[PDB]
Amino acid sequence: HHHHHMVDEILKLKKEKGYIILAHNYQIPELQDIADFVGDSLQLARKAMELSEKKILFLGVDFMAELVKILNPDKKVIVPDRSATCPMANRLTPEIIREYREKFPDAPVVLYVNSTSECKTLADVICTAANAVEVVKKLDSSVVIFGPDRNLGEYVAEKTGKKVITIPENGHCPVHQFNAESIDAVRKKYPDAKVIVHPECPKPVRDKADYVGSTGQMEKIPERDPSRIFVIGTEIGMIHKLKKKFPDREFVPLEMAVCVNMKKNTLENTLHALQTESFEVILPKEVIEKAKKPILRMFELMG
Ligand code: SF4
Ligand SMILES: [Cl-]
Ligand SMILES: [Cl-]
Repeated sequence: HHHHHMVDEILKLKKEKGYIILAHNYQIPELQDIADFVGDSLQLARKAMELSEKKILFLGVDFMAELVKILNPDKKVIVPDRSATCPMANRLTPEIIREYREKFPDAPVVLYVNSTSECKTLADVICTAANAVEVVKKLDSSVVIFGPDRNLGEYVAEKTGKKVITIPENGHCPVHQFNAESIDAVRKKYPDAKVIVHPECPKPVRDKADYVGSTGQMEKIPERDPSRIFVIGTEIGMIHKLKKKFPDREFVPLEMAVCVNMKKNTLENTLHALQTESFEVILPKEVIEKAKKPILRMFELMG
């Protein structure tokens, strides 16, 4: 097959040129399979910090590769599609952050890791879907500014009991807007299945689910839940990751959900990336120094 030629050439070039391939959980299965590591954005960035290699091929979207770069400034990070981006992250702007800082100067700015690097330079702390509840609990203030996802922010408020001011207006991920009627229909079909949905899902979806977790948390649930069948309310790429990790279980998509920007990465342009060793992720040194502060603040709170 043309794919078998591509995979062979990819593995050949990545060994010859000293590249470690890091793929996000939402990449196509063919790219997850040729990666050295598959995980969420913070997992991949922290994994890179342990590598002796100085070259990384990242398969995801731009804020994730930049996150790798921020925590690994001396490594060459390349991406195969430089336009792979996150529309939810791009809806939050420096102007909106400063507008709300001025309206509420006592409320720390908590920025979901899903954010532009420029916005990260303006945050008081960064958080992931997994650690957002704990990060906000540990902050002194009972009021926080949170962005750029309103559903994760409102979930944090439910769990912490703190006041969470979300920016921008209607900040959301289109991939996770499942219908709660899909949970009703799937519990009829699989009455003993466990339903796991992302915290980015709307509240009626989260409230009808057995678990609410990020992708990193979804793949630890079968370690403590013996259920044969799990229904997954996140992007379709996680089904492949889950089935590969727990082949003795069945994983059913709540609905078919595809992030188009995640699907911009293919075998073809991944091969092109290794052939040309482009496109390198470059940030201004000042952006790296500034964005590190809210990231280090998150490590300190979590540890
Ligand atoms: S799945 Fe949603 S949050 Fe993730 S990159 Fe795509 S649009 Fe952004
Ligand atoms: Cl982990
Ligand atoms: Cl480095």
